[PDB]
Amino acid sequence: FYFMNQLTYGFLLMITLLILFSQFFLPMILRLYVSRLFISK
Amino acid sequence: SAWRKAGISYAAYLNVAAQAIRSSLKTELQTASVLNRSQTDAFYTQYKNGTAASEPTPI
Amino acid sequence: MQLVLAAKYIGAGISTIGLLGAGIGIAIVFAALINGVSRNPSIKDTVFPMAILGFALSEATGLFCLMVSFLLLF
Amino acid sequence: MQLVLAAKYIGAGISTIGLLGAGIGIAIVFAALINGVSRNPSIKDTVFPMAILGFALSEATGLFCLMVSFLLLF
Amino acid sequence: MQLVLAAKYIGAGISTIGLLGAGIGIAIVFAALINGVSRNPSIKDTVFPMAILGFALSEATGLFCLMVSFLLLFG
Amino acid sequence: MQLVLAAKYIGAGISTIGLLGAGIGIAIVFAALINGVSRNPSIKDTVFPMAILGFALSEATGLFCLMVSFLLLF
Amino acid sequence: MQLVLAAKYIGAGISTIGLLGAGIGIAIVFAALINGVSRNPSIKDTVFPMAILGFALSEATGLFCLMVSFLLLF
Amino acid sequence: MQLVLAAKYIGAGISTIGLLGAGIGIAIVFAALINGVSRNPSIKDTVFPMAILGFALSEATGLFCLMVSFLLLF
Amino acid sequence: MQLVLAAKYIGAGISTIGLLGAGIGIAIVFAALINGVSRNPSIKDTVFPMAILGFALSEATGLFCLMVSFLLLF
Amino acid sequence: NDESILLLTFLGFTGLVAKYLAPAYKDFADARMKKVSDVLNASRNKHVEAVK
Amino acid sequence: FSLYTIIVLLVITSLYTLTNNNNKIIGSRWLISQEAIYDTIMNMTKGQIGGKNWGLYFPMIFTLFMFIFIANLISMIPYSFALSAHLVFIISLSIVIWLGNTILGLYKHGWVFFSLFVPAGTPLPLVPLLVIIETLSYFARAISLGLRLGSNILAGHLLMVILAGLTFNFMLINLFTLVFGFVPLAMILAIMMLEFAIGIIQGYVWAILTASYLKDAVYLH
Amino acid sequence: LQSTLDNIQSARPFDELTVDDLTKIKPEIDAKVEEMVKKGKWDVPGYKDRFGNLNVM
Amino acid sequence: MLKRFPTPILKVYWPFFVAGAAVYYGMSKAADLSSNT
Amino acid sequence: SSGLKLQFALPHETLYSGSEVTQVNLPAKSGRIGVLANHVPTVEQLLPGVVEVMEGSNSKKFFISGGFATVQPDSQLCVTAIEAFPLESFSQENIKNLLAEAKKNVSSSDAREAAEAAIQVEVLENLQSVLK
Repeated sequence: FYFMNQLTYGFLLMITLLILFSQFFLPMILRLYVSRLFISK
Repeated sequence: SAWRKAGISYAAYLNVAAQAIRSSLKTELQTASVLNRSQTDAFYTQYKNGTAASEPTPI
Repeated sequence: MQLVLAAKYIGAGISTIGLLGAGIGIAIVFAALINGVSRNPSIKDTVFPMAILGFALSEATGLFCLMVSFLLLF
Repeated sequence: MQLVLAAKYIGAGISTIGLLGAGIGIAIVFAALINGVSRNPSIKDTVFPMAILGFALSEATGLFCLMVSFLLLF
Repeated sequence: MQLVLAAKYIGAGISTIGLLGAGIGIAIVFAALINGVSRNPSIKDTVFPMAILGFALSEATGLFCLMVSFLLLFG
Repeated sequence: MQLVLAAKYIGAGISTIGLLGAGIGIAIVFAALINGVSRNPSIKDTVFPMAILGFALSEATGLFCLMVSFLLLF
Repeated sequence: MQLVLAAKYIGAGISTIGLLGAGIGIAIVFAALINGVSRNPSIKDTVFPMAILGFALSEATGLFCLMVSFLLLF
Repeated sequence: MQLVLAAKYIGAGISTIGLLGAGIGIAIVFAALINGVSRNPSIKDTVFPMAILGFALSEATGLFCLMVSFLLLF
Repeated sequence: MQLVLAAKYIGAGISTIGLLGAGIGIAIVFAALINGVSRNPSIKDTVFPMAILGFALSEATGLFCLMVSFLLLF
Repeated sequence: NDESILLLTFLGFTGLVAKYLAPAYKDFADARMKKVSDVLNASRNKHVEAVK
Repeated sequence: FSLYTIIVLLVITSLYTLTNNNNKIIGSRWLISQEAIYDTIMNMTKGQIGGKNWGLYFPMIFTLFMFIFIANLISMIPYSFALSAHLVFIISLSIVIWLGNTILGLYKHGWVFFSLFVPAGTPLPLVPLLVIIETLSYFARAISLGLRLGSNILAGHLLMVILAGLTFNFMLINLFTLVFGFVPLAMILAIMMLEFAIGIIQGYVWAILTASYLKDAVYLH
Repeated sequence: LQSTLDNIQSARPFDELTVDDLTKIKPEIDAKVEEMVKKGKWDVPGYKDRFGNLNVM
Repeated sequence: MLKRFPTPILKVYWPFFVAGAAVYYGMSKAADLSSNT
Repeated sequence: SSGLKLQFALPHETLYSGSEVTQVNLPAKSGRIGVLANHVPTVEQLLPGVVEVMEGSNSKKFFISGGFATVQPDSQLCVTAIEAFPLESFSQENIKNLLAEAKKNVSSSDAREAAEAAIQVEVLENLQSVLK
């Protein structure tokens, strides 16, 4: 039932995904899209 | 049966069905309307941009 | 001591029960081929040659079940 | 000599089930046969050959249980 | 030997009933092939790659059940 | 402990019987895909997604069906 | 405890059989879903989400069968 | 003394197989439902409640099978 | 006295499995309900009571198999 | 060795990918690049014509 | 296992940070590999949870989507990174997602959330049965999410492992050095292409199921 | 207007244009990102109608 | 290049954080009770 | 509505238009369909054959040469038709058989004409069966 390095570390890492990606990556993909929109008008 | 694939079209299906019904009947049933149905003279012609009449082939 | 051969024998017998897949398989594919040819008389020459490939594929499951049964017989 | 023969009989008895394949074979094969001839009366000389081939190849794998069962019964 | 090998061979015999699904699956795969292609012939070029995907995956699951039987028949 | 592992092997086998449902399901979802595109060509680019999801779910049924086999086996 | 655990394992192995119906049916639900969405391209918005809820409730039966299989095992 | 519990487990495992019956029930109910709601979107609010009661009673049969499985085990 | 109740539980389970027929049947007739009422909603009250009186005893088929199971149990 | 067959198989799928998936994906990706380029030039054309 | 989970963090952090040469608008050769998946995600999310608050409740479904699909991707390397053959994290976070949508429904609706287990119109003599019919399925679909992904990924990992271990006499002593004796390698390669396919499709379908449960949570049906 | 046309057509290629150049040229795009992030609408109408959606799946 | 954007951190994921706390509590309580190892 | 309002129409002489009728058995595309009252709405082509119309009168055989099985939800079935069929005057064998044999003899034309000849042969066989 040893889950210290399998559950806690993975859980913290997935917080890192949920926070860092939604702060940086999908926002700058949408920034690419909206910049293309802006130059296209 | 195969009007859509092998036959001409569905309209040809009605055409052949009506022709069979009218022609394959009694002698007294061949009235004036049946005579008009049997007689076909639709000479369709394929025009073009320059009105090039291909041919007035019978229907 | 003879239980090994005995169990081999019931295993092969129930492994012949793998033949139902192939049986009802041949059944449905041939029947649907019949229906398709009935709907389009001019499509038989384009359906049968491809159908042979799937007939080989559906005999494949039959002979697979047959040979796993045979491994338990000989 | 006793449990081996018992297993032989058990295996034959359970393996002779595999003719459900032939049963459903004939089932849907002449189901499609009848459907095709009823919907396409002109299309008979085409449906019938594929129909009898379907019967033959379905019953082949259906009775490929029966003949091993005979090999297993005896 | 004895009951352990007897049970191994019994499992080898039983595991093949899963091939019922694989066989009937490839069967209805080609039944759908034949019916759809009979509905119209122009769709054959669009259905054939999905057709090959379909029957390849059906004997893929057939392969899955046969190698589980293969492992079950051996040590 | 011999019969315990013996019954483990039997449990694994009777568990992996249950992938035949997966085998039917994958084929039937792809079957729906193909006749849907066949009756009208323009729907394929929308129908293919849920067809491959039909595969995913139908196989997943078999995988978690014989997961208890693997746990039984291992 | 030997035959007790053996029969518990056999019970789990048979309990997992309770999902053949789930395996084929949670596929046929999406199969008919995509057939219907091919019948009308534009009904997807209202035929999809309730199809997914029916999916969850149709995977539920296999869900309880694996739950009782786990109870047999654990 | 112990094979009594063994038979309890076997009976529960064979009892929980009625779940796939409810799975087929509810699944084919949903498949028919969306097949019949794809045509005539307007016929939705009258096919909703009776669909609800139908898969409810199918799942009721399945859950009664689960309940007798639990009773045999517990 | 021991295998007595062991086989009693075995029989109760192999009787509880008999719910598949009711489970599939109530839903297949109900699928007929769905497609028929989609074909014409004007005669919904004509096809509804016959359906109720039919699948009520379709579940009663279950009820008889459950009575057999309970007599096999208690 | 079990670890011998695995590395050879992975080399096999890498070769298969480069043979089949890489070219088709390359064409699709380059088509999307080209589409983005032409819509950018269309935006420039609209801007310059409006200014004209 | 901890160092192996950091690897997938590094690979997908480099998806954009180590890709854009100058952050060009045209997009680099690996920026496209993520904007295409972003486009697919936004498309079927607005398809399934379409309406209000879909944008506010898109990002965590997205995060789960990349989590799972690169988690399936790393299961192709021969020393397969299938969660180090433990895969219980999928179950734990499936239970986490179930608690999340339960709290979503309990806060958005409250007492109305109990009406999520009963549809809009039911017969009076039959509602008390159908409520308990629809409840236990809902509480039960908290392991169904986990066993799906677990099933596919680790089933693949152990079947390649089993096939490789079973491949002992194929070319060393066996005289059949053809495909007849190389059936192990052939079905290994076939099942690996199958594994890649089922991994990507199962990531997409689990995105669908999680979006469906979120739709059931924030809305009422 | 003449200067605008001249520097529109004579230079400034677009394929190699970087997003940072657009951000430094005009900052209202950043404000737009703030406003549709806070309102939580990531699908404002007029996003990919004139561009490539390429919805593969 | 790297942009630190103000995005919802817990305004929409807070029930997920409660679920994570619950699973932490379950793992901690099952490390000796339900572990059986 | 009670019964059906059959609208049997022809390009030359219509037969019925909103007339009470009990059974309107008509040769559907697949087979023939029996219509009694408030039938399910449907649209489907009709192959040539007897359109059995039960009304207050005696047995009335109405062979059709083409039409649709168009039924309204309000039981106002409208069987379109092209050629009428007298109960006894139309039934003749000599001319029908002679025309069938002649068409079979001249059925060896090109494929475009061959399909028409085959369909004419099948409809002539249908007429022969209808003759009874």
